[PDB]
Amino acid sequence: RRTPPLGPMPNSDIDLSNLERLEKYRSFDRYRRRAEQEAQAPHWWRTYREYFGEKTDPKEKIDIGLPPPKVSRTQQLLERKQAIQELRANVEEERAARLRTASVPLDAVRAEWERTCGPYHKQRLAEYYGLYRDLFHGATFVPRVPLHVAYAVGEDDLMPVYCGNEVTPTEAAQAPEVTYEAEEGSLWTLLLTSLDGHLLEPDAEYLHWLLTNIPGNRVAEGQVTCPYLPPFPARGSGIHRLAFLLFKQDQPIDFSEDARPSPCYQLAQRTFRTFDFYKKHQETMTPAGLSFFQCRWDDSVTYIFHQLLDMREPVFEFVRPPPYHPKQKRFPHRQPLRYLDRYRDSHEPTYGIY
Amino acid sequence: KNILVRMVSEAGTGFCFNTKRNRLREKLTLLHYDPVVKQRVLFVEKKKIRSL
Amino acid sequence: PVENEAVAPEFTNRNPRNLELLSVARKERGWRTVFPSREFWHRLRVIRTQHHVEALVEHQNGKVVVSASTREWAIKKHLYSTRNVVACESIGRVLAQRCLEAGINFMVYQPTPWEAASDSMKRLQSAMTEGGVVLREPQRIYE
Amino acid sequence: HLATAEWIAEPVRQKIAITHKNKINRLGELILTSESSRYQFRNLADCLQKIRDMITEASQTPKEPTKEDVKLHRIRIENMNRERLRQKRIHSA
Amino acid sequence: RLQYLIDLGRVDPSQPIDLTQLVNGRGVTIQPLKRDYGVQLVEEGADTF
Amino acid sequence: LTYFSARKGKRKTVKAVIDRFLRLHCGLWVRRKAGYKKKLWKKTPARKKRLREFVFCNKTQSKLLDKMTTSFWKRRNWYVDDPYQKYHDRTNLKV
Amino acid sequence: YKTKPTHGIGKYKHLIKA
Amino acid sequence: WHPGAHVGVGKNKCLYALEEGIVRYTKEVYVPHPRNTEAVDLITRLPKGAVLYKTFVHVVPAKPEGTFKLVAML
Amino acid sequence: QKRREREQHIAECMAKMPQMIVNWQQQQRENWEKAQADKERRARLQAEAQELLGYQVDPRSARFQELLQDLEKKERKRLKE
RNA sequence: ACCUCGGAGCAGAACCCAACCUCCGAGCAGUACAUGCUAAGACUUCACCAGUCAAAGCGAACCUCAAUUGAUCCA
Ligand SMILES: [Mg+2]
Ligand SMILES: [Mg+2]
Repeated sequence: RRTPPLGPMPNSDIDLSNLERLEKYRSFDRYRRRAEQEAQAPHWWRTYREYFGEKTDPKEKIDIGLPPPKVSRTQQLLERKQAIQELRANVEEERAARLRTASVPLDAVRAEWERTCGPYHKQRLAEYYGLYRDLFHGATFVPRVPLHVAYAVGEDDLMPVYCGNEVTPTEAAQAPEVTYEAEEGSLWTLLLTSLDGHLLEPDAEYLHWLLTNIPGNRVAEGQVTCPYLPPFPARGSGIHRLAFLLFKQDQPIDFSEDARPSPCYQLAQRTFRTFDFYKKHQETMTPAGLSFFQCRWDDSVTYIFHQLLDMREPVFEFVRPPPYHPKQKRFPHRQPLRYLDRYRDSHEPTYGIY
Repeated sequence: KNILVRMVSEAGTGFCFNTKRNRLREKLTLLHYDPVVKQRVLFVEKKKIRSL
Repeated sequence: PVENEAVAPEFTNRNPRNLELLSVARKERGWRTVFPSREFWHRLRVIRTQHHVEALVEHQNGKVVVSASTREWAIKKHLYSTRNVVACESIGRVLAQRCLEAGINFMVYQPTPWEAASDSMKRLQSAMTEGGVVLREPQRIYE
Repeated sequence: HLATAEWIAEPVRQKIAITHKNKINRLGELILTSESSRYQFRNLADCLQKIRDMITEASQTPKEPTKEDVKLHRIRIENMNRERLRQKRIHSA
Repeated sequence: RLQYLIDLGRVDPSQPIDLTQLVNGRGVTIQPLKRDYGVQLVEEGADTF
Repeated sequence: LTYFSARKGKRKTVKAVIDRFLRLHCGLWVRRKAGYKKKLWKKTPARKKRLREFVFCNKTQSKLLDKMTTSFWKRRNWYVDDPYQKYHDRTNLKV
Repeated sequence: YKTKPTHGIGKYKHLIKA
Repeated sequence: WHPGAHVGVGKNKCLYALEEGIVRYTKEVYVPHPRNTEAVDLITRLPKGAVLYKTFVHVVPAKPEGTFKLVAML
Repeated sequence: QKRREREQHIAECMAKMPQMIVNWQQQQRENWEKAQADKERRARLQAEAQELLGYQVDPRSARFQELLQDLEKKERKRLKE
C-alpha cells in the first residue's frame, strides 16, 4: 500500500546526484534561517499553524482613512543621499563610531518617527491589541496625523497616553489636554471610549468623551455632546483598553439624537458602540488619529462608583476549572491511601446514624 | 572496587545517608541537605557497611 | 431597585493582553528537543543583516508589536555605519523607548552561544536594561 | 459599622479602615465571612478570630512587612516604568 | 441524636444523664467486651440543639 | 484454612493476613509495597517514594482476604485517635 | 506512516552521503 | 515522534500531555539546539536546499485558563 | 529535659557547621591546587625525551619525581629538626 | 546442552506472538551529593507481585547508560 504525495516533496527540488558539487551549509545560522523561512510556506500536509489559532486571517480588510501623501521618491532619495553624504564628510563621527561612543538625539529620532513612519507602527500595534476587531469589526485604518494627549495630576510631570500606555483613574480624574495640528477650515470630532469594562453587555463599550466640530485646534470651543467621565475598571477585573479616536469632517454636522444630558451619569445612557456610531455618521467624517492606554483598578475607582455612578461597587475574581479526577472505582487497585481524599467534600469527621 | 559508606551530619544530628565511594579514596566530607534543619550542612563518612 | 446595578455576573475581558499581564495566561510549554523554545509571551528577535541591523519584539502567536531597524529613515539619517555596534545600541535604545510607549517591558531573549558572546548583543541587552526593559519574564501563576 | 465602633480605639480604627478598605460596604460597615467548616459555631469562631487579629495587628504598627516577589514584583516594575514617563514643566488639576 | 432522644420522650433532661440512662433509653449500646470504654460526645448536631 | 475447628466447630483466621494487611470497614484492604525496605541504595528517589506508599488491593485479593479472615476483623471499630478513621467510609461513590 | 502521501518526509541520510 | 505544543517529554523519551485538549500529529521543520553537537554537525553537512522535517505531536487546549465571576457587591 | 538537651545540642552544632564549612571549602581549593601542581610537575618532567613512548622516558621521569619527593621530605625533616 | 535479564530477526506499517530457532550482549561503570520532600494525571511485558513517566506545589541553584538483578520470614 502506497499513496503518492499530494504535491512536491520538500527535498525533491535539490539534486541527488553530484552532491559534491552542491555547496553545504557551512554553519548553523544559515540552516536556521532557511528553516524559519520555509516554516511559513503553504505546505500541503498538517502543520502547527493549521491548528493553532490564526482566526482565518487571509481576507482583505477595508481601509477607512486618509490617502497617503503623494511624495516624489526620486527627489526624496536624492535628498537623503545628500544628507548621508554630508554626515560622511565629517570625520569626528567616524572617530566616535570607532571609539564606541555615539549617542542619538532620541527626541529627534522619535519626532522623525512620528512625522514619517509613526502611522504604520501605530496601526500594527492597534491591530495587535485588537482595536480594529473590537471597534470597526475588522476594518483597518492607518492613523496619518500624530496626536498628543497628556493627563494632568499635579504640577510638573506628564502622564501621556502613547500607543498603549497605562494610566489609572487617579491620573485620569479630569479631562486630559489634547493637541494635534489642524488648519482653520476643518472641523474635528474627538472620541474616547473604553473597550473593556461593560458590565451587563459583553460587546458594548463605555463612551468617556465626545467632542464634535472642533474648529481646528480650539478644543475648548467644540460642543460637548458627552461630558468627560473618568475610567472605572472593575476591582477584580483585568486590565482594560481605553482609546482616543480622532476624526475630521468636511462639513459641519450636528446631532441631538446622540447627545447626552448634562450629567449623563447613567450607564444605560452611556451604552456606546463604535461600529453603530460609524455607520450612522459614515459619510461626514474620516478617522485620522488614534491613541490608547491600559487601566487597572486603583483607589479612585471606588470613589468614582461612590459619588459618580451612585452604585455599589462590583468586584470580580479569576477562578479556575475544578480539577479533573477519573470516575471513582470501588476497588482502586494499587492507588495510594490518599486516593480516597480526592472524592470528599468536607475533611471533617462524620458519624452517620450515631 | 566501590564501597557504600554511611555519612552522618554534625548539625541536624541523627540524620545519615549512604553513598557509593571508591575504596582507595580518602573519607568523604560532603555538603548535603539535612531536612531536620532545612539547610545544607557537612556530612562526614562514618561506619562503612557494604562492599560492592 | 437601581437599574444601573445590572452587572451580568460573568465578566468578559476582550483584551489579548489581559491574561498575560495578569500572568495567569498559558505559555506554550514544550517542544523540548528543538531550538528555540516557544515558552514565552514575547520574544526579542534580532536579525543581523550585512547592511543593516533590526530587532523585533513579537508575541508567541507571530505578530510583531515593536521593531527597530537601521533601514528606518528616522534613525538612518542620523546614525553612522548602519551595521556598527553603535548602530545596534541605537537600535536597542530606540526600541526600548517605543516598547515602553507600547507598554511592554517583560520579554525573553534566546540567543545562540556565539550571539550571546557577541559584544554587539551584550551591549544591546545592556541598552535594553538601561532603557528599562527586564528580560526573563515572570512565571505562570498556578502553571 | 467600623466608624461608630467605640469599643475600638480611634487610631487603630482608622488604621483598620485604611488597611482593610476592600472589606467596607457602602454604609461603611466592615464585612468578614467564614467558610472553613460546616458548623456555624466554628465559622463564627473563625470570624471572631479574624476580627481580633485585625484589631491586634493594626494596634501594633511597628510590625515589619516581609517582602514578597510573587504577585507584586510585576506591579512594582510596571509602576516604575510608568513613573519613568513624567517630565514637563506646567500642568494643573 | 441526643436531641432526638430528648424530644421523643426518651432520656429525661430533668435528671442527670449518664451511661445507664442512655442505655435504658436505648440511645447507645455499649459493649464492655470488644473493648468499648464508654460514650464519646461528638459535635454533629452542634447547631439546632 | 480450618473451616471447622476441632474444638468449637468454628471458622478460623489466617494470622499472616492480619499481620500484613489492614481492612477498612467499607471493604477495602490496605497493604505495603514489597521491597520497600530492601536495597534502597540501588533505587531512585521516585521508586522509593512509590514504594513507601500504602496501597489498595484487587477485588480478587479483597475477597480472598475476606475469606481468610473471620467476621471479627470486619466489625466497625471506634478507636480514640485512629489515623485511618476517615478512610473507613466511602463517599461520592456511584454503583 | 508508510501508507500516507507524506511518507518518507524525514529522509536525510540520502542527502548526507558521509 | 517529537514533542510539540503542550507536549512534555520524560527522561525515557515518553511523550505526555501538559494540558487538556486534542492530540494532533504534524510534520514540522527540525532545528536542533546549537549545544547538540551530533545534530548540529549533521545539519552543517547538508546542502543549501535541505530541511529535516521530523514528526511532532501537539495538544490543542480545550478550555480557557479561567473566567471572572462576580463575588461581592460592596 | 531530653528534648531541650537535644535542641541545645542542635543549636550549638549549627555555629560549629558555619565555622567549619569555609574551612572545608578552603581545603577543597588547596587540595585541588595541590593535585594540579602534581599534574604540572609530572607533565613538566617528561619534556626532555627522545623516543618513543612512555616505556622508558616515563620511568625516568617517575624516578626523578620520586627522588625530588624524597629530597623535599628530607628538607622538611631538616626544617622540623 | 540449557534454566534469570536486555537488543535485532523470524514478527515488513497499533500492540502481542513460539522454537533443544538465527545472532549479539548483561550480573557493571562514571559524575553530582536537593540522587530533597510532596503531589494531579497516566503507562505497564498480556494475571498478581514487581516495574515506568510525570504537571502543579514546598524548598534549593539561578543525572548518563540497555540489561547491569532477588520477594517473604529471619539476622
Ligand atoms: Mg498489565
Ligand atoms: Mg516540578
